[PDB]
Amino acid sequence: MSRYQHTKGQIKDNAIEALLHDPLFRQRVEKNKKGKGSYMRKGKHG
Amino acid sequence: SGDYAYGWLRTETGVHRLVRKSPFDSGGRRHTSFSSAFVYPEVDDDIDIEINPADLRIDVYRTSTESAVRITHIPTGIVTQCQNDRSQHKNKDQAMKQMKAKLYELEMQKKNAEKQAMEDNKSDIGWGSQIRSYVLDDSRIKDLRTGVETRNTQAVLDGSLDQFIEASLKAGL
Amino acid sequence: MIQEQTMLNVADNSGARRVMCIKVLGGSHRRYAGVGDIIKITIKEAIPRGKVKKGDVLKAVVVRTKKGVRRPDGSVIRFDGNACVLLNNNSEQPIGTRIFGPVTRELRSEKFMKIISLAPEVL
Amino acid sequence: MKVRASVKKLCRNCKIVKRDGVIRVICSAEPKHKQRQG
Amino acid sequence: MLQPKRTKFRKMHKGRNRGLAQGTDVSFGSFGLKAVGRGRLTARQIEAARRAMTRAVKRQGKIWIRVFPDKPITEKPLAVRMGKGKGNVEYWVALIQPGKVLYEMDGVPEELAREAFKLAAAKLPIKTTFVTKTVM
RNA sequence: CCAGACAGCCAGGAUGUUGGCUUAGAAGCAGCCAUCAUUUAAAGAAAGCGUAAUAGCUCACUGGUCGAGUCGGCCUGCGC
RNA sequence: UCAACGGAUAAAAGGUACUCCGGGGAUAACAGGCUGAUACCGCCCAAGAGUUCAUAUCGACGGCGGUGUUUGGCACCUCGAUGUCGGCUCAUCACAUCCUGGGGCUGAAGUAGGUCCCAAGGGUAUGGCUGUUCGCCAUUUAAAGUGGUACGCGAGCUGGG
RNA sequence: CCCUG
RNA sequence: CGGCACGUAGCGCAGCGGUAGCGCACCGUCAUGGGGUGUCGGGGGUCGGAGGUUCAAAUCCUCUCGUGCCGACCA
Ligand SMILES: [Mg+2]
Ligand SMILES: [Mg+2]
Ligand SMILES: [Mg+2]
Ligand SMILES: [Mg+2]
Ligand SMILES: [Mg+2]
Ligand SMILES: [Mg+2]
Ligand SMILES: [Mg+2]
Ligand SMILES: [Mg+2]
Ligand SMILES: [Mg+2]
Ligand SMILES: [Mg+2]
Ligand SMILES: [Mg+2]
Ligand SMILES: [Mg+2]
Ligand SMILES: [Mg+2]
Ligand SMILES: [Mg+2]
Ligand SMILES: [Mg+2]
Ligand SMILES: [Mg+2]
Ligand SMILES: [Mg+2]
Ligand SMILES: [Mg+2]
Ligand SMILES: [Zn+2]
Repeated sequence: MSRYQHTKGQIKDNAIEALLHDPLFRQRVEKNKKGKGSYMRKGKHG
Repeated sequence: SGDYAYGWLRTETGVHRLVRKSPFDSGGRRHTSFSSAFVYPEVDDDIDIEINPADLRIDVYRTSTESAVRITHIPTGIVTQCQNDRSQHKNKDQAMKQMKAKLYELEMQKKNAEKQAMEDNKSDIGWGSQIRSYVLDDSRIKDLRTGVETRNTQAVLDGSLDQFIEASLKAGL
Repeated sequence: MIQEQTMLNVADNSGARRVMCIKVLGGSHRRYAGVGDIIKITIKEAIPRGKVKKGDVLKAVVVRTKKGVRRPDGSVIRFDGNACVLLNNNSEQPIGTRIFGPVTRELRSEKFMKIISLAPEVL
Repeated sequence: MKVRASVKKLCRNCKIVKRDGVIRVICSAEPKHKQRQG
Repeated sequence: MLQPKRTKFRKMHKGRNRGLAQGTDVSFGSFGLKAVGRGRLTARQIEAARRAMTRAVKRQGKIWIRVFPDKPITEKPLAVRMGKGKGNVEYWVALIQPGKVLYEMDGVPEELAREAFKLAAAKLPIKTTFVTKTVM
């Protein structure tokens, strides 16, 4: 178990919201299999 | 408001992990968003008590009549001087208001320092703030701290968290 | 006769070169320090890799004086400079590991046997 | 000895006494009660 | 800290305190603290004495306060020349003559009432004494 | 108060009972409530010291010895 | 609204540290004097803190005094002049004692203390800053006392303010 | 005028 | 310390014996794929607090506690 390095530095109001506004709890992008972000240049096995 | 509200709701301090097919995205790509619930009790704003004559050190000196008043709070060690007025009583009254202002300022700084220390500890625990995980794509609710799971996402998001809060409160997390 | 604001040379390899006596310990309104008396000094020059740097305040013992020591026979022992050996503030032993130049005899006390031993010649 | 301007018995073994025009109370029970009119 | 809720006039003359007081009889209760000397009583003195009585007796019996500070006292603030108007109102007093039954109490044993009156008299600035209800 | 007083001096100062609760322990003695009964010379669910709490040391109280005054409140003069 | 209301003219604001005269201690500024609100120093009551315990040490709510000692009040002396801050030189007195001396109590094991009583014989820093008294800082010392003396001392010095 | 990575 | 200026809706501001007003803002509907801008239609104020006169007080008066300004000078 290792400490997380938050990018807010010295937190003096609220660290939970600080870790939200840190990149750790960021919203994450999913690569669609088909649809909008659909095109794959090369396959997983090709 | 109500009795035992902070005790009932104190396990909710932390982060919720939404995984769902986002409607706001044009392609229907699913999104993994986060939110925090932070609960803190309504502490009593105590009155700021006045300072004691023995706790103060009162000196008078010549202004640059010795109407200049230097009030020194001894147990903490903070001084305020005032020399602008011919009245030593006016100088002393302004010095006493300066005393009260600095005492209030120092109490606020002490409170903010204690809050910053608590934040240092809870930023140290860090990733442990991610307490709850709702996978609406696969329709499962998970408390990682107690590790408990359920499938009734509509009931959970309706507000039937009694089982989860009881599990967390018996866990002591 | 060493008093306040008096520049002294350093008689050991502690790392300092020139010091200033800024206080004469051991009495109220005490003016002078003879040889073998503790003083409080500050350091004005230093060897760059010396064991003590410039601007530090620490004790020292006077080992040479241009006025010099009077012997009970009637002699005097005059040197050509004023020098001191630096000591720690709380423990009072020499900081350096050897002493340059001759010292005089009345330093022979239980505090300064190491000074008398490390000196090249004792007059 | 405690020097007060109003000396009196504090406990039941305390005795008033007047020595040299000075009222003291003496205590065979607790030396804390030893006190003097002054 | 006693004070009239409203008054006809804000300032009042100095006046004199001659004569001997009436209300020299225990009226409602039985055991009374009655003034012997002559002087003024600050409402703060009244409050401190009443607190000493009630917290010495520890809320048995009943306490009557037979005096009220109706007279405003002015004080000119410091470093101010004489004149240029009467000073501002500072506190309220009650003029008390000799023989004024100051405090009165009932429902309490005699020794406890005497002790509570001793604490009250220690807080008062004037001579007082203990009096007992007489049937006439 | 010569149906022996006050102060000394010799003795007791117990039983239910460690009255319960809340405490951590609560035993007269940390706080709260009640503040009885028996033996009756008298013993308070305790006035104080004390124990980690007990223990232990006194007191109120009453018995015995002695044999003339005792005790503390009020008014008041002069004093500290 | 000659309202400055017994109405100066029908018609009039300022600066002077460039100033000048007549006067005033009738009237201010320094100092003295009277007082003592305030200030400082004592004491009375004792809620409470002190593990129990008011009084080892503190002491709320209130009260009673002392000193003349700060800030004040007055305007009695001086306006045909009583030179004011600070430093230096030289002091002297008080005791409400900073050290040394004697002692009581302690929540005093010893060391080191805390508080109080008695005691004025002697002693009681040097420097950085600033005109500084003061204060802060560095380093000592047994200690770096508090006040009075025209806020001691300019027919003794300085003149930074 | 703009279109969450 | 002495005057004199103001306490009006969430905010900024008018009104100073009988009537509470304007703008931004909030809500609801349109317009847009959606947001903004835009359009339509609403509401919201012990008038700083207290008490005095008057038939009546936001307006008149007193005190009060806030904030601002101007002077706290010769020695
Ligand atoms: Mg007398
Ligand atoms: Mg006229
Ligand atoms: Mg002239
Ligand atoms: Mg005159
Ligand atoms: Mg004068
Ligand atoms: Mg004179
Ligand atoms: Mg004066
Ligand atoms: Mg006159
Ligand atoms: Mg003359
Ligand atoms: Mg003395
Ligand atoms: Mg002698
Ligand atoms: Mg002078
Ligand atoms: Mg002087
Ligand atoms: Mg001078
Ligand atoms: Mg002269
Ligand atoms: Mg000049
Ligand atoms: Mg944008
Ligand atoms: Mg000027
Ligand atoms: Zn005693």
